[PDB]
Amino acid sequence: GPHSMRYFETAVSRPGLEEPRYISVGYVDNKEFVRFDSDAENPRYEPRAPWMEQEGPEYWERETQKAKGQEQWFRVSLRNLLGYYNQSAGGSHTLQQMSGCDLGSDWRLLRGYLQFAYEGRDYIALNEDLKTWTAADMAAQITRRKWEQSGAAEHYKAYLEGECVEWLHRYLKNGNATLLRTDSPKAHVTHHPRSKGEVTLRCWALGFYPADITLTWQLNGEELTQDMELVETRPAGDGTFQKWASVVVPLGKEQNYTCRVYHEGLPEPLTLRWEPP
Amino acid sequence: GPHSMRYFETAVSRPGLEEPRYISVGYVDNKEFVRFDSDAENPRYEPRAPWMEQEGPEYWERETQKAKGQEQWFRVSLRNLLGYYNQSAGGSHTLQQMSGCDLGSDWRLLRGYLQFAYEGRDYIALNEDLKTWTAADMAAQITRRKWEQSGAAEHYKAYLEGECVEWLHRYLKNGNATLLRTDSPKAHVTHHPRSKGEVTLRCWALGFYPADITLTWQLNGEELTQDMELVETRPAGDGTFQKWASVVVPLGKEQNYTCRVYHEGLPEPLTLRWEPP
Amino acid sequence: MIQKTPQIQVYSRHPPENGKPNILNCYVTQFHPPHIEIQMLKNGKKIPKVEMSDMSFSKDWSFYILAHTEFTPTETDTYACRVKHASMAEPKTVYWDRDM
Amino acid sequence: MIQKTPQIQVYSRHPPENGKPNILNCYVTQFHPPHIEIQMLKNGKKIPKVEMSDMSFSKDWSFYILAHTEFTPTETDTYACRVKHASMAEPKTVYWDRDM
Amino acid sequence: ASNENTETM
Amino acid sequence: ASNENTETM
Repeated sequence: GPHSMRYFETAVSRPGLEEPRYISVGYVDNKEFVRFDSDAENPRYEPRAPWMEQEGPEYWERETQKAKGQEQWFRVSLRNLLGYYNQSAGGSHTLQQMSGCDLGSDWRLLRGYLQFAYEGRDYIALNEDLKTWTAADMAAQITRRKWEQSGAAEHYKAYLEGECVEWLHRYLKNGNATLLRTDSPKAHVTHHPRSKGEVTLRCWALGFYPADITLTWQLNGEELTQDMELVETRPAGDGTFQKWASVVVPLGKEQNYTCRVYHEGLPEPLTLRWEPP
Repeated sequence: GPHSMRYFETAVSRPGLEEPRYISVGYVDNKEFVRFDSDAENPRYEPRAPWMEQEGPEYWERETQKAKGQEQWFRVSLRNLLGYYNQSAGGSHTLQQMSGCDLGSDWRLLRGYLQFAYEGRDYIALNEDLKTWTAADMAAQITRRKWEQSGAAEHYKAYLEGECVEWLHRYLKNGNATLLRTDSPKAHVTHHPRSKGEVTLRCWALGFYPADITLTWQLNGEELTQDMELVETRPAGDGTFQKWASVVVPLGKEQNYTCRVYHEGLPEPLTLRWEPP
Repeated sequence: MIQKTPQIQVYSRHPPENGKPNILNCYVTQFHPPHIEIQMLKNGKKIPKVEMSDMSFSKDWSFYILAHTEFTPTETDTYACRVKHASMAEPKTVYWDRDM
Repeated sequence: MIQKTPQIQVYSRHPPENGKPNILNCYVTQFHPPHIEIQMLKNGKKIPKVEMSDMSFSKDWSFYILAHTEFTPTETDTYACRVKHASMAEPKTVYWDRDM
Repeated sequence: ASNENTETM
Repeated sequence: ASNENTETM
């Protein structure tokens, strides 16, 4: 399967106080692995995955020191941004960054990744080429023109193809057991009676990991594209996920309808129907 | 047919200058009929439709004097909002307002209308009931409670069902000739060759008023649903409109396709197809 | 000024069973700015000692938090989750419905 | 911070006919903030004495302006409309294409 | 004929 | 392992 590493950095300008709240969150295969939060009593990078504990208090120190340097980069970039958008504020402003790399199944680098957002809107992003930039608006053009002169793209390229990849290999090697793991969904259909001789058939999919799942309802062997009601894949809280899909079907004609659950953790795709005792 | 009157008011904060640019635009049946602009040498309401000239110099005076009153309402509103949204800046800020009334064919009032927007997004609106308010966000909730206490809804109700309607009747009475007026579209099909042995057929509809028009492409009785490309009805500049609809069709099979133009200014709907020299 | 409306989901960790201790989750998502207020309530009375996830955001830049409290579902006891956010005019209250 | 992307349309008032004097319109819509910069150019050189409509907005709150200039279409002469807006990183240049 | 808003925002 | 951004915004 493919692998990814991402650092989800957030800087929230606090009005009054003259330093933001920096929050760097590390993910390896979409699973939180490390985390940094400036709002902590003793701010430092912490393991958020067990396999991350194999790392020496030496490694944490190198990262924590990087966070301190970012905590500043944001503060300045925040200030400068507030200028470009004429926002002089005793109001909070939020700058977010997503950096990292995607790998194939062979662990060979596929894509370098670097995006920035101001106020929840895309600001600037380095293109797939890891050479050119794309600015969202006129204010973002200042940063583009600033970074084209700086040659800043080259350092990010160097990190994303170099450090990012080399590192991700270590993490994948170290977390293999935890990472290769899949929790299969445990499904079931629930019968929810209603008016006009109709029933809601809820196909539940529970305790599965990864969050990627497909739920389909079938009448005699034809998908119910627009009839169907989903829910956004929600975390159980125990590390697994939940999702459900429902269809309004006429009474008695229940077993005419079939639910199919497609997940990578399944030994084969689950085919279900309302089983009344 | 149904009738409407609207006042589209805009206040654009000028950084430094402590008075925005107020612009009130009056529309009767979606046609601009009066206009006020603070940026004018001598700011006053000006007749934007010929039939508006039948009013006396006092109608203009009553309106111009109202405008001066609004210009102030906006300044303050615009300040208070910058307050609510911690924007305290010398960055332009734009507050808009749409107020008016819709009438049936019988000229009886259907609906009262009052919408406000800050920075392009909805801020607050008075509901169809002309009694209750709907705030877009937390800052808008301040204005809601502020206006629930003020009893401000009641005055707007009084205007929208009273003044707005009474006035609209005058305007419709006075503008009848100009309002019932229609310029029929003059149509034609243009042949635009392309790759893969295909031609794009552009059905043009030009110099028509009102802007409401329907353009359809037909393959021997069947009305085309998706192979159709439609441009947004654009103003010719002379008071009339233009629109066009195009279809990608296999070569030679040119005259299998027919365009139909539906407009109220037409003695009957135009049925036309590709005329090759 | 990009105020994104929070999307709430109130649900149990494990399938509800009256009298069986469970965990009630309140999944807030699709919001921005990150500052939010999440209350969880039993019969309308705010539940004290409510555990909350750490600050995470999604590929689309929206933030997400997972509030959850220990709860023992009953036929009578009503649970809900109340959210105050800059993007909303008034607090959205989403009630737990054991069927979803 | 609600920056809406301007939609441009470049077209003639009357159907183009080489050597027949006409009017070239540049219909800019769907934008916000209202501050915009609309240039109209012949062979790339900015056309001086360009007439512009008054400040109007739509039911969706977006602003719209109609720039237009007197022009005499030729086989050789190429016309275009350049728009600078806060919402765009760089100016959108829409060329007149007599076929649309 | 236009209206005049009462209370400010 | 995180990266450190070079030039500020």
